[PDB]
Amino acid sequence: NVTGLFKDCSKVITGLHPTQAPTHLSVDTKFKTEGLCVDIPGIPKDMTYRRLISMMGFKMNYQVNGYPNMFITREEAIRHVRAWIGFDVEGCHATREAVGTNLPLQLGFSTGVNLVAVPTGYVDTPNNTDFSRVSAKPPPGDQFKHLIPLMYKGLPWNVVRIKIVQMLSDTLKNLSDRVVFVLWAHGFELTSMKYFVKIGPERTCCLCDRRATCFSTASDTYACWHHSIGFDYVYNPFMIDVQQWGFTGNLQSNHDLYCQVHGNAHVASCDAIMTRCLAVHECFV
Amino acid sequence: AGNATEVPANSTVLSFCAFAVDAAKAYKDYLASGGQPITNCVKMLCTHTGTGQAITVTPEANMDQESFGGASCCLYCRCHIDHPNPKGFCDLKGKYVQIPTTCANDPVGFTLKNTVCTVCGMWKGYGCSCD
Ligand SMILES: O=C1N[C@H](c2ccccc2)CO1
Ligand SMILES: [Mg+2]
Ligand SMILES: [Zn+2]
Ligand SMILES: [Zn+2]
Ligand SMILES: [Zn+2]
Ligand SMILES: [Zn+2]
Repeated sequence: NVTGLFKDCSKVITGLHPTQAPTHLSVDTKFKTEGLCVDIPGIPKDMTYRRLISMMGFKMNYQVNGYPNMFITREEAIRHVRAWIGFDVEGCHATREAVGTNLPLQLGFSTGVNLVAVPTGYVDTPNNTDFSRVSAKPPPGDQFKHLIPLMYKGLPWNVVRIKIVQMLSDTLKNLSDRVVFVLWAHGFELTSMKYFVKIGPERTCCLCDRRATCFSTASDTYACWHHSIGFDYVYNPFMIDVQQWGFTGNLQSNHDLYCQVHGNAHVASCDAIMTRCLAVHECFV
Repeated sequence: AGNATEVPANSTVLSFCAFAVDAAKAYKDYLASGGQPITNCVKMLCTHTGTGQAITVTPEANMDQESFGGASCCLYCRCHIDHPNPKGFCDLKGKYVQIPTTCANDPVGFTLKNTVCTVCGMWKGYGCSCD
């Protein structure tokens, strides 16, 4: 039994040398014997490889003292309805040097914001993991021909995550001490969060007594929505998957049962708007 | 397409440390909360007649150690996150790590917590004869 989390997406037909393989599974078959691995002097390590590692498959069900849970109950999300931000990501597929994973392309929010990112992935090398631009193609189809121009209009992730923190701060400073991302089939959104979210124990703002909602790598500091100027990471966010509330069909068909003012414009932010709208109608009517 | 590298038993701990600001602290706190150690490491079949040094180019396990592939014993390699040393490169990936048999259940945790003696090359408290 295996998972898709950290799946190797390279086109290389061989596995890794026992010293460079992150796991027993990834060790090349030549070295495997009796459930273990052997060192073969004369079969050396590879010092040039670039292997794209998949970020699809995260499971945030940890239970660690002092670490708040990311996924919250419906009743807790209702209490923090002011912090609700709908979130959806339209991705692109890995291509050319790699195949088998999706990378974030357009990030949409119920605020009406759409951010286009450069297709970036986590590429393992003989020394470390390189967070870098990778070859990507928009999903095969005509419902995704709006993404073709976006493949060249993207911003580097260091810029994108700064814009997310700035947008959430401007939207939530006067409404809540938190953010609750409202999702529909959370898988790819949680994958995308790996690019702009950090977690840990609950902290306070460096400039005030309010709980920290942002983090800065540059200065190793924490900030609330009021003092997050220049911050790059969303810290300790909360979320909920509306799809798991017993809905039988797709997002649009369930949203349309209660609301006729949000026509589908087939864009990331439109799905995010529909998700938050559906959550409000379902929870408060 | 693609080849799976992980097993479902590691999904929770790997996802937890993959999102943490301080992954080393997150892993230690995960263990302290009753979490299972990272499994699916590269354990070697060796003679057990090796030098006993901590980090080697070939498996050097003695009768009291188990040899493992270095990248598989590194939390940062396992989570595919930044390494904490200023150059950003790994010291375990590309080498073999000898772990004491009593600590072989959690090789990732062992390397995170322990240090190699710069004089004799053995682990401190687990083979280092120096003072
Ligand atoms: O030759 C091979 N291919 C398998 C593999 C699994 C995961 C990642 C890379 C390669 C193991 O042996
Ligand atoms: Mg969508
Ligand atoms: Zn503050
Ligand atoms: Zn609506
Ligand atoms: Zn490493
Ligand atoms: Zn010593």
